[PDB]
Amino acid sequence: PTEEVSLEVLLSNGQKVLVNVLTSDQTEDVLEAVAAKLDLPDDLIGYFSLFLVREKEDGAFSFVRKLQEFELPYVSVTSLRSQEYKIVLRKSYWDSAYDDDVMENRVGLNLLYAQTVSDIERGWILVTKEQHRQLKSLQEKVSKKEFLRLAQTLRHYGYLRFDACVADFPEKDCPVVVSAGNSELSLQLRLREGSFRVTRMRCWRVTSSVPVRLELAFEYLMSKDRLQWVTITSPQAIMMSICLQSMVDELMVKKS
Amino acid sequence: TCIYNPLFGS
Repeated sequence: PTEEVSLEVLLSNGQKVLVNVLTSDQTEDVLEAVAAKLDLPDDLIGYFSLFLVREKEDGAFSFVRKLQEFELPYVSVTSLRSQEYKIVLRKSYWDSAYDDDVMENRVGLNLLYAQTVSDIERGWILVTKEQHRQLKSLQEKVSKKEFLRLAQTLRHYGYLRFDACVADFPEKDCPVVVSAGNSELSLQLRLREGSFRVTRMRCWRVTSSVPVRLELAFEYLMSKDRLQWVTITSPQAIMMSICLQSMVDELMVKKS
Repeated sequence: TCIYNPLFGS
């Protein structure tokens, strides 16, 4: 039934943004309401998305899914019957080149800055002692353009890190950290590392048990004429799949 | 079942 509600959307730094919407408002409607509330230009809306996440005790975010066009975010979150789930606004492109468009606007730039800062703070981005010194300086100095330009050069800038999970490559039940970005999946074995190029994935599938446990399996071209299925077991399997699809999509738009 | 990746092989 259509009725007006207040919705909390969090930014990357935990600042809360409250918007008035209808229960029957869809994802795009809510997104537009948030953007309106923040004074974000219309022409940047396509650069950001809303995500459903679970907040853990330590305040870190486990990404659950990107909200799709047909969804009703209020329903989406309330129907889960858990206060741990939050809607988050975050940049939704992969090529850091698009940062150029976003940084032309002050509010866009603030959003990108906030999420980059949080990415470093949560250890998603890997830096050296000197870089850490500089970064920590700009933070105080708040130039932000320069801060972002520096951040763009950092390892795994623009990547999404997932909660520790397991995979069956190279061995069964191996503990792994998965990260998605720059058209690949990075697997850190927490140390040896693997890179699974999206263009080398013939397909992927999200599976669930029955007599919970979610898996993402992709059929990977390991070498010439040799395909091998790789399976990652993770509660964020769907988010990983969404990311694979999203990266492929971005590649299609770019290719065209 | 498994959705084919349109970019696969290139």
